[PDB]
Amino acid sequence: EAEKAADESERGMKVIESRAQKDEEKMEIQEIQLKEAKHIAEDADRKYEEVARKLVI
Amino acid sequence: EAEKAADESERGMKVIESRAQKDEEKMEIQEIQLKEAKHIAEDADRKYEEVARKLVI
Amino acid sequence: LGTRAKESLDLRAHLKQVKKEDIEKENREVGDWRKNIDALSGMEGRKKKFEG
Amino acid sequence: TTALVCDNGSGLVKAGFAGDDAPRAVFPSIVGRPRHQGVMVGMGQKDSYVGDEAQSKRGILTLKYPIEHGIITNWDDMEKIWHHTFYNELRVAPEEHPTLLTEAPLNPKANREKMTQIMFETFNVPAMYVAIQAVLSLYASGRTTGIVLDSGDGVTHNVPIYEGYALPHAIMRLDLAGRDLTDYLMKILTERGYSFVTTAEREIVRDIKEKLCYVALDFENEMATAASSSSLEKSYELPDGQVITIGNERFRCPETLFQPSFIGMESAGIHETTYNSIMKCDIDIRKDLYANNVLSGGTTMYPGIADRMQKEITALAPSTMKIKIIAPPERKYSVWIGGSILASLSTFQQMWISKQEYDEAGPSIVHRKCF
Amino acid sequence: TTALVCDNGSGLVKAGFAGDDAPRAVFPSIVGRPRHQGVMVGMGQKDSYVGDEAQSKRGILTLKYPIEHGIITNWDDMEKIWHHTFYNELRVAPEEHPTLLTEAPLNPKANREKMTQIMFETFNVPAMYVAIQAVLSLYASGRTTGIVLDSGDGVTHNVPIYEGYALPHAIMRLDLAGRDLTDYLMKILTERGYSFVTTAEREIVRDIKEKLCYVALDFENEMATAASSSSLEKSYELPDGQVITIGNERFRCPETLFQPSFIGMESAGIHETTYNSIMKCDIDIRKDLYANNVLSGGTTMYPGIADRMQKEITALAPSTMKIKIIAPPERKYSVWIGGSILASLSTFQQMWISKQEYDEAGPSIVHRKCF
Ligand SMILES: Nc1ncnc2c1ncn2[C@@H]1O[C@H](COP(=O)(O)OP(=O)(O)O)[C@@H](O)[C@H]1O
Ligand SMILES: Nc1ncnc2c1ncn2[C@@H]1O[C@H](COP(=O)(O)OP(=O)(O)O)[C@@H](O)[C@H]1O
Ligand SMILES: [Mg+2]
Ligand SMILES: [Mg+2]
Repeated sequence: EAEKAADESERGMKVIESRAQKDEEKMEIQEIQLKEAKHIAEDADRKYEEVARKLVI
Repeated sequence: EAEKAADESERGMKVIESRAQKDEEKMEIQEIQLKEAKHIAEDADRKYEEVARKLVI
Repeated sequence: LGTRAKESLDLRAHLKQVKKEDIEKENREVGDWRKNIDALSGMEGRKKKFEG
Repeated sequence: TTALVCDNGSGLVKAGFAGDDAPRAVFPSIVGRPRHQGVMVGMGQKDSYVGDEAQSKRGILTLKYPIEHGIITNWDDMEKIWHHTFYNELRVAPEEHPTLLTEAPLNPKANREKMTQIMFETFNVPAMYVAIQAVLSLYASGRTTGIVLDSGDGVTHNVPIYEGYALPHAIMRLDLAGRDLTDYLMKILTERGYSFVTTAEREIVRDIKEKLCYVALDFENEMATAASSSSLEKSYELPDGQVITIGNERFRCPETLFQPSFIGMESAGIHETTYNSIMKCDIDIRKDLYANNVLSGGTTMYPGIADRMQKEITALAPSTMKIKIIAPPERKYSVWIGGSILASLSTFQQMWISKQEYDEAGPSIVHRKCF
Repeated sequence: TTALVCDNGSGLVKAGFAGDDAPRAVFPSIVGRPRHQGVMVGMGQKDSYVGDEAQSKRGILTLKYPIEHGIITNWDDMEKIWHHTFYNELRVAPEEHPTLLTEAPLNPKANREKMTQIMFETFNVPAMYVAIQAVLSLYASGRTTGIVLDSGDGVTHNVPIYEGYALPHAIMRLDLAGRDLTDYLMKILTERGYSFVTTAEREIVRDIKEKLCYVALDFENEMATAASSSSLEKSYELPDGQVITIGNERFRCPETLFQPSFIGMESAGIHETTYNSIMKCDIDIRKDLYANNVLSGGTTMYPGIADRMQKEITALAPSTMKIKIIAPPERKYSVWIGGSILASLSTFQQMWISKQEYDEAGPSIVHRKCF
């Protein structure tokens, strides 16, 4: 019984290992995506200030 | 001996699950931030098109 | 964003504390008792009385 | 001093001192009087073997559980079980220890009042408190939200909780549980020739169910596969030899959980009463309940249930929500671990029903502020 | 020191130090007590979540706005909101900062007097001043004339001003505003099957209104188009899935502004109360008011309102006058920007109601010379 339980416990441990690795991958991908998002946001902000200036004039 | 082996496998499992859950939380945070970024993009575009119309008129 | 994240972090911190630190209250129950052997030493009786 | 976290349950009594990881003594809750005559004189034959002693002499006893469906139907036997639990399995006199019983939701009041009256008059404890069996299972997971499905052996109940605020109008209690699955397995085994009738052989059928049965991911495909190949037939050795071979009875016994029409019950399975319990909640906490579905109780230990239930709920739920099913490996003792955690809290130390309070208001104190 | 430019509003409290461009902290003004029982012990559950915290736990709260129509109906909750605003969103003790509240025109006196009494006794500010919400919105536009239509969330009022001399006999205050539009949208959504009833789901309907609704340039043509094609049906995802599709409810919700007969109100729309407010003015300043019509307030942010209103007024007004509608992109915070500008002026520095003055004349000082 103990040896079978050891096999299953290692099974579960390895499954959680793999899932955590996949999650880290998705985390870094979303991280680079978020940086790109921030840059797009700043660009839009600058464009907005510019067009406001033009309209006032 | 077998009991000790099972215990150690359990320790590994618990620590690794803590790791995986933290990564998942990180992923959810990145998801919401990406959502906000796309929201920014859309509102920027809308306002810019509006000001384009006003400029031309 | 940091405020919302820290809210959930602090909320789960106390739950983790209660779940985990309280385990240290006792963990020796895994330890089994003696379960000693006889080694052919407890053969010191005849078929005289059996009810008691 | 330390508190006694008892947990009556129905099928296994789990007890132990507050602050540990696992219950100290776990033993079936059966009291069996002998039924034959008895010819040896002076053998020291008792009149009732309780607990784990009656699972070894079960060949000449008539075991009878004192708790049918959460409720207690035979108070003398339950008192005997409690006396055994306190004095022989823990060996601590109750005069010097608070107790924390557990009770299923939506149970009759008289049961709870009689329980507190017994604990205060017969065993004479200093203070006792009764807690709902699902909140503890939520404690043990370390969460504070989530909808917990506690499929015990007596009764399956499904209590949703958000941010610590329980929703009393969304509790869905269903009386299908492990015992009905044992009876249904004992009833479908007769299709191969094996007849178990005696109340002692119900224990053998229970062992078969525990060791062999599993929940199928897809029912029709398994029914088709088991009817063509023979890769499923697992054999099992009775307590006297004559091995038996279980075919498609393996996944048909626990399938009753998701189709209670098998045992003639009208209601919907445990896969749809959870979704109904969620939909009764408010529209803004449904995402959190979807993401934090918790399993507990013994009967949720079938191999492959955490996937079947997730598949079913994902079929029912809207496609955008994420469905996650928390199935900790320590499922069986989840309620007791949560009970230990709750009894070990400092904030909880003033919620006990002190004896002087009971003396002033009678047994009806339990329904009052001290819940 | 610096002045605190608070702006109570009704629906969003906007605050920040004087001299900046945007309010520092903007958060809904709702105070919601929990309504369920609560079973987790030691979770740290408070008795009232205010501000933006109660927009995240709104699933188990009963949110209730403390300001109905400009006037304040629940003084304890308003005091709680102010305390939160000062201490947690700005973290500046009020003992060292002047305050500049804002108040709608034609409001009950007792409301204003109680406001000043609270600010001087409970929070103990050095000096506070109350200003009409439309003059500030005229400050922010950098004008000195013009008729400003400040359609907030509580009440829509229309104050004409010329050369700095306000015309007190031409203020037309109408009680239709964003909240009534939210209720009407929630009432017409039921024509497709979606029922929102709980006070928490009013927030969801408000989000639908903000993100989807728009004001039609011509009402009958839009009603005819939406009834034949399907180019208008925009979908939206609820907080739990189950997307909904809004058809001609999109431009029917904000149309109530120009036809208050939809919600049973007798009065004329915001397109005709402006013309009436102009016609009450003298005959020689009507051209300037026609040319400098100013929009402000949150509810005037609907896409396409600055054209519908101009078309309507051009229909009503004489053909020779030029009708121009000033709609700055920073409409929502226009009142607060104007408040910051006014508080930053040197000429205004001696108009504050100093505390010693209040001690000598009581709360009725606000109606006196220090207006
Ligand atoms: N490993 C297992 N596999 C399948 N079923 C089990 C297993 N262990 C226990 N059970 C079922 O669960 C029941 C015990 O449930 P339990 O959680 O002890 O009930 P209670 O809530 O009364 O304590 C047993 O009767 C048995 O039928
Ligand atoms: N972008 C938007 N589009 C349409 N309506 C909006 C928008 N933003 C806010 N509103 C409406 O305006 C209200 C906020 O008005 P606000 O100017 O904050 O009122 P107050 O004068 O009390 O501050 C909200 O209740 C909402 O109904
Ligand atoms: Mg149980
Ligand atoms: Mg306003």
